[PDB]
Amino acid sequence: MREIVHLQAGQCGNQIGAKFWEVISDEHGIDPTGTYHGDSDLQLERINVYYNEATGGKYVPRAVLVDLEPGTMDSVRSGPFGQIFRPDNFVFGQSGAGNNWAKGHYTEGAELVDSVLDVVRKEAESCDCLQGFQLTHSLGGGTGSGMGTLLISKIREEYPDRIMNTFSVVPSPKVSDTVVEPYNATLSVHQLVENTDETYCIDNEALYDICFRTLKLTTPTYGDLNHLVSATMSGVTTCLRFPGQLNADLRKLAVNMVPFPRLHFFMPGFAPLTSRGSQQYRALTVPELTQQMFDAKNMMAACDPRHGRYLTVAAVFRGRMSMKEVDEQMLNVQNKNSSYFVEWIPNNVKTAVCDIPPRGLKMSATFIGNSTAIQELFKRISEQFTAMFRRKAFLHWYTGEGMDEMEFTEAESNMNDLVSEYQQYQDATA
Amino acid sequence: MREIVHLQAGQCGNQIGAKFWEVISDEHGIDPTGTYHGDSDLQLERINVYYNEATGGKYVPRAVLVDLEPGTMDSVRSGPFGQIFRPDNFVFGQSGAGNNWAKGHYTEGAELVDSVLDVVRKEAESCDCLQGFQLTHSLGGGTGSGMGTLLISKIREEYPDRIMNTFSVVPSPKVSDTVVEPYNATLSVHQLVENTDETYCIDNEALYDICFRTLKLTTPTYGDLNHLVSATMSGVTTCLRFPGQLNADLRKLAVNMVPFPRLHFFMPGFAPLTSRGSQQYRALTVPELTQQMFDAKNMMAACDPRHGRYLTVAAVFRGRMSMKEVDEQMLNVQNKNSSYFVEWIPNNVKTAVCDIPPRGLKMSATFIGNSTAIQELFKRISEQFTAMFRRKAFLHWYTGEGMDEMEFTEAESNMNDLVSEYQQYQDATA
Amino acid sequence: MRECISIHIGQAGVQMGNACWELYCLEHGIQQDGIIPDDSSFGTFFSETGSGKHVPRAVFVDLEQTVIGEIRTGHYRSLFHPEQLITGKEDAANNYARGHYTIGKEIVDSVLDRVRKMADQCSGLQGFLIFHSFGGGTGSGFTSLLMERLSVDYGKKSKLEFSVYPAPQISTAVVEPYNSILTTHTTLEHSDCAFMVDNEAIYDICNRNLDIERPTYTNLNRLIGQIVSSITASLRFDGALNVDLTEFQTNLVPYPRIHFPLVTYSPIISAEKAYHEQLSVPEITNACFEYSNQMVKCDPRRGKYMACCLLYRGDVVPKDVNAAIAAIKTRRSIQFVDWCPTGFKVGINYQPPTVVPGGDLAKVQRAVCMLSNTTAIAEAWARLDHKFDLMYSKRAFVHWYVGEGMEEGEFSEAREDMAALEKDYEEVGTES
Amino acid sequence: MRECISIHIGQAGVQMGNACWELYCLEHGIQQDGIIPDDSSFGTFFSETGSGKHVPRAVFVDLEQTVIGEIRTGHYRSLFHPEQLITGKEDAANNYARGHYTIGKEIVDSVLDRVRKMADQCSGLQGFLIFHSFGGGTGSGFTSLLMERLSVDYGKKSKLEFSVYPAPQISTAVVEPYNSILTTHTTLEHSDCAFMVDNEAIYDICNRNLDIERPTYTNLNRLIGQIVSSITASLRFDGALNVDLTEFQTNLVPYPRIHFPLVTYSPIISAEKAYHEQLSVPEITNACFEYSNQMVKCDPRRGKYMACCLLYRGDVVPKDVNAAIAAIKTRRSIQFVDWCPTGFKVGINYQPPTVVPGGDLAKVQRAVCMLSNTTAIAEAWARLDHKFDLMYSKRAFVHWYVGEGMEEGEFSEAREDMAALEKDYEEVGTES
Ligand SMILES: Nc1nc2c(ncn2[C@@H]2O[C@H](COP(=O)(O)OP(=O)(O)OP(=O)(O)O)[C@@H](O)[C@H]2O)c(=O)[nH]1
Ligand SMILES: Nc1nc2c(ncn2[C@@H]2O[C@H](COP(=O)(O)OP(=O)(O)OP(=O)(O)O)[C@@H](O)[C@H]2O)c(=O)[nH]1
Ligand SMILES: Nc1nc2c(ncn2[C@@H]2O[C@H](COP(=O)(O)OP(=O)(O)O)[C@@H](O)[C@H]2O)c(=O)[nH]1
Ligand SMILES: Nc1nc2c(ncn2[C@@H]2O[C@H](COP(=O)(O)OP(=O)(O)O)[C@@H](O)[C@H]2O)c(=O)[nH]1
Ligand SMILES: [Mg+2]
Ligand SMILES: [Mg+2]
Repeated sequence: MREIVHLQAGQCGNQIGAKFWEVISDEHGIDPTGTYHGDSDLQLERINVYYNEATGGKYVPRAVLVDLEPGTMDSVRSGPFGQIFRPDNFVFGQSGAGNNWAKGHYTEGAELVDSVLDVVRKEAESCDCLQGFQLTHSLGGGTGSGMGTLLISKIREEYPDRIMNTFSVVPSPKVSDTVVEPYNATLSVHQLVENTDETYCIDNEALYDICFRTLKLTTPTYGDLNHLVSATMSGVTTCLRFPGQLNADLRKLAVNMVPFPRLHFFMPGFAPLTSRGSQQYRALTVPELTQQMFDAKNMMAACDPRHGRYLTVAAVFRGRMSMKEVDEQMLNVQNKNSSYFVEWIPNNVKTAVCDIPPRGLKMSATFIGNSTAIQELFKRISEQFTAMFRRKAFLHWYTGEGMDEMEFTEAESNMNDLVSEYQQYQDATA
Repeated sequence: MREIVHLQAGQCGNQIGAKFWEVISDEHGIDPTGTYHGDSDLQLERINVYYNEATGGKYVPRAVLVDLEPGTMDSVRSGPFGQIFRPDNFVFGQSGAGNNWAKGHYTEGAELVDSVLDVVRKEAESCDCLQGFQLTHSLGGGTGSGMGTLLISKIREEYPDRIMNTFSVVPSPKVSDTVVEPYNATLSVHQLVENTDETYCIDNEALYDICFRTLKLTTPTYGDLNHLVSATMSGVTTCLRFPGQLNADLRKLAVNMVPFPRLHFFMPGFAPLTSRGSQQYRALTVPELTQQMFDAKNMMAACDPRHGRYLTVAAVFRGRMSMKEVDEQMLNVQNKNSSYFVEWIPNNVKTAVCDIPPRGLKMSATFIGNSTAIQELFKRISEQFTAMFRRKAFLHWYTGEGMDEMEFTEAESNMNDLVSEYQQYQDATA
Repeated sequence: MRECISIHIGQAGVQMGNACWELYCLEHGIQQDGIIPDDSSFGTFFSETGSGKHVPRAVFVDLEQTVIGEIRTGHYRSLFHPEQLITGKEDAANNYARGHYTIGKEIVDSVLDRVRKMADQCSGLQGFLIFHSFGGGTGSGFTSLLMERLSVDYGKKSKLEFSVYPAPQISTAVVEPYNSILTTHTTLEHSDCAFMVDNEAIYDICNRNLDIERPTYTNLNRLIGQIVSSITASLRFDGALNVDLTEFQTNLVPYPRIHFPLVTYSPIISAEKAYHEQLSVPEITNACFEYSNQMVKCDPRRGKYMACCLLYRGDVVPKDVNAAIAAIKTRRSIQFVDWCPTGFKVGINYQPPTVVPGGDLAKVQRAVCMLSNTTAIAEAWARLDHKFDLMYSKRAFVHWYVGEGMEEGEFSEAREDMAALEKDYEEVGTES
Repeated sequence: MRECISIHIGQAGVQMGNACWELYCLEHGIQQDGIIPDDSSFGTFFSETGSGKHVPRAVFVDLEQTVIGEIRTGHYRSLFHPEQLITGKEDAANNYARGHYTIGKEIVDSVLDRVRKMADQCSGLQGFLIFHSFGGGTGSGFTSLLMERLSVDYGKKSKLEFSVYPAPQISTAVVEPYNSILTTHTTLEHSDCAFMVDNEAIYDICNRNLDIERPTYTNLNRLIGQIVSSITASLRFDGALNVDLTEFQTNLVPYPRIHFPLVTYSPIISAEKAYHEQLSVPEITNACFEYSNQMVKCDPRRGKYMACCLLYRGDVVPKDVNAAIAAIKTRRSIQFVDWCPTGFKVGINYQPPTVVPGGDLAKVQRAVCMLSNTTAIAEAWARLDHKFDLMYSKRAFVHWYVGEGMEEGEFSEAREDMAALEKDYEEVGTES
C-alpha cells in the first residue's frame, strides 16, 4: 500500500542515504541486522512502505545505491548499518566520474545505467501499489548530476504517472567544494525541470548556519548535517507510515505546493532545533514551534524568503497536537506577514498532522516552502555560468566526453526562463 | 511402473552421470553402499524408477556407463560413490577417440556398440513398464558424439515408441575446448534431429555465468556445474518418483513442448540460485521464484530468449506450493512479455507441481523452454563449419576413418534447414 | 420506524462516522463488541442477525487505506461487517478530477454493490445519510459520483448530507476553492438538502462555550454526532410530534437550489459550568438565534431566515416550545422573509441526549437543534467564488486537473453555475 | 431411494472424487475405516455387507498409477474395494488419441466389467455420475470411450457428468484446445447434461469470498464436493419437493445439444466472516444471479437464461423461496429467453450442509445451489474454437495425434461440429 522505492546516487547521496535508513530503522524499531524489536504495533502496520520482508523477520529496505566508484559504497557496506541492505542493490562501477557532468551522463553513466533499472524494476514489481520514487544526490558533483539526471530521466519514461521527489544538495552561494559547479549545476537544473515532480533544494552553507547559530555544536559537519536532512525527509513521508488526523502524501503536497509544472523547487525547514543545554529553557508548545519555521534562521536553503514572496507553503506536524492551535497559528502567520505571500493565491498554507512523533521527541514539524526568492539561486548560478562560459573556461573537458557547446546554451537559455518565470509572480493582482 | 534407464557416454557424460546419482541417492536416502536409510516412505514407493533391488536391501541403479578409454570410468569406480554401480554395466574400451567423430561412430564405436546393447536389453527386460531412455553426452567430443549418436540411433530402432530425452553439452559461442567442435557438433545435430524426442541444449559458458553472477563462488568449475545440471534433470523426472497435485511425465512435456518433430531442442533453467551469504536477504515465495526463470541471467544456454520468441514453455514446480500463485504468475508472465511468445499458439506455458521438494530446499522449479532464439546457436555452428570446410581444414582425419565428404555436405544442408525452419516462426499470424 | 442508510466518504466522513456510531451504541446500549447485553428502535440503523450481534447499516469508503485501517483494528473492529469498510489503494491527492474521473470510478461500482445489497434487505428505506468534505479529493470527487449514481438507481428517495463546508478564513489545504465549487455544481441537482458545518465555527464554540482550550477533531466530531443523533432521534424513539426524514426537505427547501440550512445546536455547556445554569426551554431556544452559536461561521443577522426546523429533545413541555417560538417571531432583529409567514417546524422526542463516557459536554435534561435556512449563507458562496476567481484568473492549478481527464471548460461552467446561485439567493431575499 | 453410480476418470476425477467421498462419510457418519459407528439414506451411494463395513458404489480409473496410489495408501485405503481402483501402466500424456484409441481401449473393458458387476447388484439404478477433465488425455480420451460404451450397454439411463471445462485465460497445458474440443464432439450425443466448472472462477471466488489468499486443489475440490452433495441430497435425505436424478435433464435441457448448465453455489462465507451476516433465504438466492458467483467464468448478463434448477437445502421456508424466486423474475437485468416463460425448478431437502473437519467454509444453517443453463456459455465455446483454429491452421501439433492411430479429418469434423453448436446456441438466443 503506497510503496516508496529509494534511490541514492553520488558520494553525497549514499552518505545521506546511509543516515536516512539509520533514522527510519530507529522509528520502526528495526535492528541493524534486520530483526524487528519495536514496541508499538503501528511500526509493523506500515513497515512495508520502506522495508520488504524475508522469512525469519529479516526486513530488507529497498534502497538502490549507485555510484561510479566503489569507494563510498564500500564504507557503507563496512558500516555498522551496512549489513541490512540487499547486496544485490549496490551498483558499483570501476571508474568514477571526475566531477564532469558529461562523463557521468554520456560516456560512463550510460554504461552503468542499464544495470540500475534491472534493480529498480525488481523493487518496483515487488510492490503492490508503488506510489513514487525517491532520489538523493548532489548537483555540483558528476555522479549525482550526470547519472542522477540520467536515471531520473529514465524512470520518468517508464513511470510517468508515479511520483518522483528529489532531495538535492545545491551549490552554496559563496563557498564551493568544486570548481565546475556552475557547469554541472546548470546542466542538472535544465534536466530536472522536465522530469522531477518536486525538488527540495538544500545547501551546506545554510545548513552549517543551523549548527552553530541555533544549535551550539561546532565539531561535526557531515555526520550531523545529514541527520538533520534525514529527519526532514522522514517527516515528509510520515503520513504514509503512521496514523494521522489529517493524513498527507507525496501527491497531496505536490498539488498544493506546485502551481505550475516548472515551479517545483522548494526549500525545507525543520523544528524544533534546540541545543541540549538550552533545551530546558524553552517551551515545546505549538505556537513557538511555528514561529521559527518562517524565519530565515531555520531555512535549509541559502535563499532568504524575505526578499521574495511565498507561493505555497506546507506544514507536516507530528505527535499529539491540538488541531485548533495547529490552525490558529497559521492564520496568525499569514496576516502578520501579508507582504510575504502572493495575493493571487487566497490560501498558501497546507497542514498535516501525524499522531506518532519522531524518535526522541513529542512534537515536530517539517516546513516545505515554494518561494520566488529561490530565483536568486538560479540567477546566481547563471551569472557564474555565463562568466566561465563567456571564455570557454572548461568546455574542453565536457566536449571531449560526447557533448556539444550548443547544449550549454540551451541549459543557459532554459535556466534564464526559469528565473524569468519566478520573477513574473512578484507583482500583485491587477 | 514407468521405468527409466540411464545412459552416459563420453568423459562429460560420466562425470555428469556420476553427480547425477549422488543427487538422486540423496533424495531417496540411499547410502553409497546401496543400503536404504531414508525417513519418508514415498522414497521407497517409486525407488524402482531408477534403482533395481538385490536381496538384503542393496539397490542397484540401472545406469549404463560407456566410454572408449578406461580413464574416466576408473575414476568413477574408485570414487566414493562408485561402489553402487553394477560392475557389469561399465563398458570400457582400450583405444579412446581422439575427438574425431568418425572414429567414435564408424571404426571404434562400431566395435564397442554391440556390447552396450547387451547391457541395455538386460536393464530393459528387467523393467515391467519401461518409459524411455535417458542419455548424457557432449557434442564437441568424439565419444559423446560418435558413439552417443551411434547408440541413440540403435535404441531408436528397437524402441521406436519409447521416450528418449538427451541432456547434451553444446559448444560455447566464443570459447572452445576443442578445435574440431564444428565438425563434431554439426554431424551430431544431423543425427539427433531424426532420433531424439527431446534435447536439453546446455553450454558451460552460460552455466559459468551463473556461478559468479547470481552465485558468488569462483573456485569450482566441473564439480558444481555438473551439480546444477544434475538438479535440473532430477527436477524433470520428479513427477515419476513422488506424488504431485498435477503430475507430469517425459511424454507430457514432449507433447506440450514439441510442436513439430524437428523442433525439439530446448534450453533448461533452474531456481532458486542464491549464494549462501545473500540467501537470508531474499524471500522464497512463488512470485520471485518465477521471475528469474524467464530472464537470460538464469538460462543454462548461451542463447538469449529476448532475440527470439518462445514456442512452448514448461514449468515443473516442487514442494508445498499454492497452485493459485503457481498459475496467476504465469498468466502475468505471458501478458507482460506478449512480444516474447508466438501468437499462433494461444497458450505457451505448461505447469506441474510435485509435493516433495529437492533435498535442502522447500521450493524449486525447473524451466524448459522452446525458443526460436536457439537457431542462433546452429546458425553460428554452420558459419564455423562452412569456414573450415570451405578449405578442407581437417577432413583428412575424418575421411581416413571410413567417412566421405558428402556426409559433411548433408550435415550442413540438413543443419541449414533446421535454422530456416526456426526462422519461419518469427512472423506473426496472417 | 423504517430504516435509513449512512454513507461515509473520505477521511472526514470516515472519521466523523466513527464518532456517530459511538453515540448510537450508547443510546441503544449496544456493546462495542456488537452484542447487545442480555428494542424496536435500533432496527432503523442496525440490522439483526441470528446471533445477538447487530450490524450497523452503514458503508465506509475511502480511496486511502490509512483512515479506515484505524477502524478495522480499533475497538469497533467487530462492530462492522468486514465488507462494508471499502478501501482503495491510493489517495485522491486533494484532486477533484482524481476522485471523480480516474480513480473514483475504479471503486465506485464496488460501493454501489454494497449499497444495493444493503438497500435491498430492507422492506422500506427512508433514504441515505452522506458525510463528506468539500475540501478533499475523495470527499468531493468520489461523493459527486455517488450522488449521481444514487440519483438514478434509487431516484425519488431521500439523500441527506452533512458536509464540512470550507471555513471562511482558516484552511487546511490550498485548492479548496477549485474542489469545493466543483462538487457544488454537480451536487446541486442530485441532493435534497446539505447540512453545512465549518470547523472554524465549531472551534470557536468549543473554546467559547465548552471552555476547553485545546480541542481536536476527535472532540469536534463528537459534537457533530449530537446534531445527527437529534436529527434522527424521531426515527428511533417515541415522542409527540415525531418528524420523519423526508419532512426536512419539504420544510427547509423552498426552491430546488436553495437547500443549504446551516446547523445549530443547544445547549453546549461544560459539566462544571452547567451547575450554575437553569436550562429552561426558552433559554436553549433563544441560544440558537445568535451568530455566536452556529456550526457555520455566518451571521444570520446579515441575511434573512426563510425556513427553520426545531427538533426538541428530552423532557420538553410543548406549550413552552410554542411560547418560546412565538417570542422569536416578534423581534425586530430577527427577520424572516416576506413570502414565508409560516416559517417553523417543531419536533419533539422523549429521549434526553446521552453522554459519551469521558465526554466534555454535560448531561443535559433537555436539548434543541435547529436547521435554519438563511440567505446570509450567500455571503459564504460569494467569498468562495471570489477566491476561486483569483486563482483561475491566472490559471494557477488547472494543469493538475486537466491531466486527470478533466476538460478545461468545467471550471468555466462551475463558476457560472455558482454565479446563478448567488442571483437566485438575491432574488429570494427580496419581495415581489 | 434408488442407487446412483459414480465414475471418476483421470487425475481430476480421482482427486475430485476423494473430496466427495469425504463428505458422504461425514453426512452419514461413516468412519474412514468403512465401519459405521455402533440409515436407509446411505444405500444409494454405499453398498451393504455382512459386516458393518459399507462399500462405496464408485469406480476409479486412471491410466497413470501415481494418482490412485495415493488413495490406495491413504487413510481411506480400507474404504474402497481393492478392485474398484483401476490403474494403468503409463499416462495418456495429455493426448486425446492415446486415451481414446491406443491405450484407452486396453483398459476400457476392465472398467466395464466392474461397472456391470456393480450395476447388476442393484435392483434399480438411476444413472451414472462421471467426473473428468477436458484438458487431459485420460480425462478426455478415456472418458469418451466410457460415454460410448455406457451408451449402448446401459442406454436410456441417466449419465450426469461434472467436468473441468478449460479456463478462459489460465491454462495448465498447451494442447487444451485440441483435446477439449475433440471430446465435446463425441460426448455431445452420449450425455444428458454436463455441469461445467472452471478453476479460474473457483479460484476467484475463493480469494474473493472465502477470504483465503493461498488456495490449492485440495481446497477447491472440497467446494466442488458441496455442489455434488447438494445435487444428490434429494436421493438420500427426506424433504418436501424432492428432486430425483432424472429430473435435471428434463428441466435443464430444452434441446439435445444444449445441455451445459454452469454451476453456482451459495453461501461461500468464511467462519469468522459469517458472524456478521444474516443469511436470509433471499440473500443466498440473489447471490447466485451475479457474475461474481459462478463456477464457470462466464457473465450471465451477456447472454440469456433458458433453464434453472434451484436445489435448496437445510431449514428452508418454501414460502420465502417462492417470494425470492418471483422477485428475480421481475428484474430487467435478469433476462430469460422469450419461449420459456416457466424457467425454474425448485428442490428442498431437510439436511443442512456438513462441515469437513478443518474446513474453510462455515457451518451454514441453509444453502442453495443453482444449475442454470445460459446462452452466455456460447462465448466460451467460441473462444475455445478460436484458440483451436489458431493452432490447427498451421498444423502445429497434429503429428502427435496422427501417430496415435487418429485420422487427420477428425480435427476437421471436430471444429465443424462445434461450429454448428455455436449456431444452435445463436438461434435459441432469439425469438421466432
Ligand atoms: N469535522 C471534521 N473535519 C475533518 C476531519 N478530518 C478532516 N476534516 C476536514 O476535511 C478537509 C479536507 O478534506 P479531507 O477529508 O481531509 O480529504 P479527503 O476527503 O480524505 O480526500 P483526499 O484529499 O483524497 O484524502 C479538511 O479541511 C478538514 O477540515 C474530522 O475528523 N472532523
Ligand atoms: N478442480 C480440480 N481440477 C484439477 C485437479 N487436478 C487436475 N485438475 C485439472 O485437470 C486439468 C488437466 O487434466 P488432468 O486431469 O490433469 O490430466 P488427466 O485427466 O490425468 O489426463 P493425463 O494427461 O493422461 O494425465 C488441469 O488443467 C487441471 O485444471 C483437481 O484436483 N481439482
Ligand atoms: N550533506 C552532505 N553533502 C555532501 C556529503 N558529501 C559530499 N557532499 C556534497 O556533494 C558535493 C560533491 O559531490 P560528489 O558526490 O562528491 O560528486 P560525485 O559523487 O562524483 O557525483 C559537494 O558539493 C558536497 O557539498 C555529505 O556527506 N553530506
Ligand atoms: N559439464 C561438464 N562438461 C564437461 C565435463 N568434462 C568435459 N566436458 C565437456 O565435454 C567436452 C569434451 O568432450 P569429451 O568427453 O572429453 O570427448 P569424448 O569423451 O572423447 O567424446 C568439452 O567441450 C567440455 O566442455 C564435465 O565434467 N562437466
Ligand atoms: Mg484522504
Ligand atoms: Mg494423468
